[PDB]
Amino acid sequence: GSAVPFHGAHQAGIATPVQDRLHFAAFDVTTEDRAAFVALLKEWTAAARRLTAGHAVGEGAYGGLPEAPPDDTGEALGLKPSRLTLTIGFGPSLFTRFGLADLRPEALADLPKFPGDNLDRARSGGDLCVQACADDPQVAVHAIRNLARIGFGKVVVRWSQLGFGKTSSTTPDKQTPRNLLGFKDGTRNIAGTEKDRLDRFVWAAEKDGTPWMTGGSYLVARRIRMHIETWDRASLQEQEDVFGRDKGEGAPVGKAKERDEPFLKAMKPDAHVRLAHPDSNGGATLLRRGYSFTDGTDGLGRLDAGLFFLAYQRDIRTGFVPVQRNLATDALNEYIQHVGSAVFAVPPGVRDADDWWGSTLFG
Amino acid sequence: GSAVPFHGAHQAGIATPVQDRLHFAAFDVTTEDRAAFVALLKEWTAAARRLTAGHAVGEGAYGGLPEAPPDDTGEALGLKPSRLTLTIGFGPSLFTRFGLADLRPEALADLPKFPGDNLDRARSGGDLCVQACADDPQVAVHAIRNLARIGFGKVVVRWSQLGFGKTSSTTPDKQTPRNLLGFKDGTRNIAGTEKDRLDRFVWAAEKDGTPWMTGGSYLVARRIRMHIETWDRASLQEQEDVFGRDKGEGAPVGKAKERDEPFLKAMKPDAHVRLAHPDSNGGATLLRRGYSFTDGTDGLGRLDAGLFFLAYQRDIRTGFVPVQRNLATDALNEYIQHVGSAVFAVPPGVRDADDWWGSTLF
Ligand code: HEM
Ligand code: HEM
Repeated sequence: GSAVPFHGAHQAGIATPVQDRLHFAAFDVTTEDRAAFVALLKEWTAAARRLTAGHAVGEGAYGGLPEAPPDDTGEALGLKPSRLTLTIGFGPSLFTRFGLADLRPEALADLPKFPGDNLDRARSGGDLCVQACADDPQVAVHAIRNLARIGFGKVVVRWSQLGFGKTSSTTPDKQTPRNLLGFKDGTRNIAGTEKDRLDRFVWAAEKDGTPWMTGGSYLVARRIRMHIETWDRASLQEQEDVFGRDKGEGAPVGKAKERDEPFLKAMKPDAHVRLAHPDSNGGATLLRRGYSFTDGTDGLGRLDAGLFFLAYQRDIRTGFVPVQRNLATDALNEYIQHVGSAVFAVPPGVRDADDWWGSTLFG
Repeated sequence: GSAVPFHGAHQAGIATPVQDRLHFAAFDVTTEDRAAFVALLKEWTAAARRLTAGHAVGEGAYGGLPEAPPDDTGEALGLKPSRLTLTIGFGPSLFTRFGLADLRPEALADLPKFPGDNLDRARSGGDLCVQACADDPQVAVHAIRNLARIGFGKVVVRWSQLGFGKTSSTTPDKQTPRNLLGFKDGTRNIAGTEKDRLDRFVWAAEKDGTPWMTGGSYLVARRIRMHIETWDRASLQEQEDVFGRDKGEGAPVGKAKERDEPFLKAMKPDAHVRLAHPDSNGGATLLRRGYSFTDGTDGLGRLDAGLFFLAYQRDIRTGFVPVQRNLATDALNEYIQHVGSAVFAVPPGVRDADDWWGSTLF
C-alpha cells in the first residue's frame, strides 16, 4: 500500500497499519490569542492534507516568484507518500490557555511519580504533539520541518525523537519485530483489525464525560533508555527469566510457539509478561505503538538506545497507570530507565475537506 | 535485501551503491600489546564475514549453555543482509603505538585549520573507524554493537554518528537523493562502474610511496551543522544562486536537465558548484559518500539538522585539501558550520577467507 486516507471518524496513525519509521515532535505554544491559534490549526490541517497525499505544501517547492521564499522546503520532492500519517494531540498545559480550563478531560490525568523515574524536564511535557509515521524517514522529517516552519511565531519545537521498527521492503508483514534487547515485541497487543476491542479499550465514548473527545483517544509517551552493555553481559537464562518467554521463538515458558497463550503460573513472579498481562491488572488492556531508537553514544562510550514507548487508551487512569504501577517489582527494571514522559488528548478525526484539527474543542 | 560480497582487492562500502542508512563509529585503542591488537583484528574480520552474510556471530544468538551470555546479541535474527558493508580505517594517532611510527603514510595528512571551523575535540579524531552502511538501521546498529562488544578491554567508542538518509550517489542511473536544503546532492561524483576514474582519483597505488596501502583509500569525515532557520527565510533566487543549479530539476543555471554539463561562467563567482568543480581545482576530484542527520532540537525552539560529509580520495593533499581551500569564499558558508573532523587510512581489501583487516600493515 502507498497512501493512508487522512479523513475519518478517527485520526489515522492509531489503528492503521504500523509504518517503518517515526518522527515524534512536542511543541510549546507562544501566542495568547485564541483566534491566532485557531488560524494555525486550519493552516496545519490544509498542509497535512497535501503532505499525506505526497504533495508539497502551499504553492510548492519551486516555480514561484524568484524573490519569495518557497512555500515547501523541497527535501521530499521525488519521494512517494510512503503511508504518511500525521496525528495531533493536546497536552494538559494547553488547557491553561485560551479559557479552556473547564474543558480538560478527566481522563487526561497527570501521571504519578513511579519508582526509578529519572525524567529529563527538557525531553518531557509539551502543549501539543505531532506523531509523523511513514516508511521513509525523510518523508516524516520533511512533514515535521514544514509544520514547524508554518507555525514559526506561534509555536516552537520543545523536543524531537526519531525512531525505527521493521524495514518492510525486506521483512514480511506478519513477522513480529524484535526490540534492541533481541526479544520479539508486540505478540499480545490490540490489532487494528479488532473493532470491538478498540471500542472497549482505545476510543473515547460520548458517555465517558467529555463530549468533544468522542472518537478520540489518550496517548502516553515514555522515552525508555536500555542499559545495553549490562544486558549483553547477562546469561541467556537470566534474559529469558526477565520476560517469561524464550529468546529464539518467543514462546511462553513451557509452550512451543510464539502465539501460544501464556500460563502465568509457570513464569517467575516478577517476570515482565506476568506483571503486564491484563489478568494481573483487573482486565486493563493497552494498544502499544512504540518504536526503537538509537541516538548515538554518550560521554562514557555507551550506546544511547532504547524504546520510545507509545500507548493509546480510552482513559489514562484505567490503561497505562494501573499496568505501570504493577511493574514496580519488574525484573526488567535492572536494565531500563524512564528518562522522558508526556501525556496528550488525541482529538477525533477530520471528517471531510471543510473540517480542521481541534474543531470539536474550539468550535 | 541481497548481500554485498565482503572479499576483494578493495574494501566494499566505497564504490558500492550507496545504502539508505549509516552508523559510523570512531574507536580509541586501550591496549599496548601488539599481539592482542592483531588477535582483535582477526576476530573482527571473522565476525564481519558472518554479519555481511546475514548470519549471527560466533556460536549464535540462542541455543547455547543457559548460564553463558549469548555470542550474538540477537536483534538482527530473521533479517536479510540488507546490503550491509563494514569498512575499517586507521587514524594518524594509531601510528604512535605498536612501533608503527615509520609506517604512517605521507598521504594521511593532518588537515590545516579552515576559516569558520568550530571543531568539537570530543567528536573529532579517533585511532580507528568502522563505517557500517545498510538499508535497515537495525542491521547497521547490530553490527557496530557486536564489534564493540568483541573489542571490550582493547578498544572503546570515542564518538559515533547515525545518518537517517543518504545525500550521495555512486549510481548515476538511479534517482539522485536530496539533502535537507532541498537540493539534489551527488549528480557529478564518481560512479562504481568508472574503473579508470577510481584508479586515478580514489585507490592508492604502489608507486605513491606506501606499499602496505596499495588498493586502499584515504577518508575525510566532516560533521556539518546547517543553519536551517537562516536558509528557510532565503528567497528561491538566493538559494539557486548559492549552488549554481536550479532547485526543481537540479540542472546547471541556464540548462534544462540535471545531467547536462555545467557552464561555469554563467554561475556567480562564489557559487558552490563553480568553486568545487575539478576544472576550478587543477583537476582535483573526490568520491563523496555522505548522509543527513538530525540529533533532536537545539534547545532554542528549532530542529537540529546537518550533513555528515564523507569523501574518499587517493591522497588527502591532492583531494579534499585543495577543494576545501577553494571553498573559503563559497556563498554556502553563510548557511553551514563545520563542527567535527577526522581523517583515516582505509587499508586494502580482505583477499580471501585466510586474510584479515590490516594484514598488510601488521
Ligand atoms: C524498554 C521497555 C520494554 C520492553 C523492552 C518491553 C518488552 C516486552 C516484551 C518482549 C513483551 C512480550 C511480547 C509481547 O507480547 O509484546 C512485552 C509485553 C508487554 N509489555 Fe512490555 N516492554 C517494555 C515496557 C513496557 C511498559 C512501559 C509497559 C506498560 C506500562 C509494557 C506493557 C506490556 C504489555 C501490556 C505486554 C503484553 C502482556 C500480555 O498481555 O501478554 N511494557 N513487553
Ligand atoms: C552541507 C554541506 C554541503 C552541501 C549542502 C552541498 C551541496 C552540494 C550540491 C547541491 C551540489 C550539486 C550537485 C552535485 O553535483 O552533487 C554539490 C556539488 C559538489 N560538492 Fe557540495 N555540498 C556541501 C559540502 C561540500 C564539501 C565540504 C565539499 C568538499 C570539500 C563539497 C564538494 C562538492 C563537489 C566536488 C561537488 C561537485 C562539483 C562538480 O564537479 O560539478 N561539498 N554540493
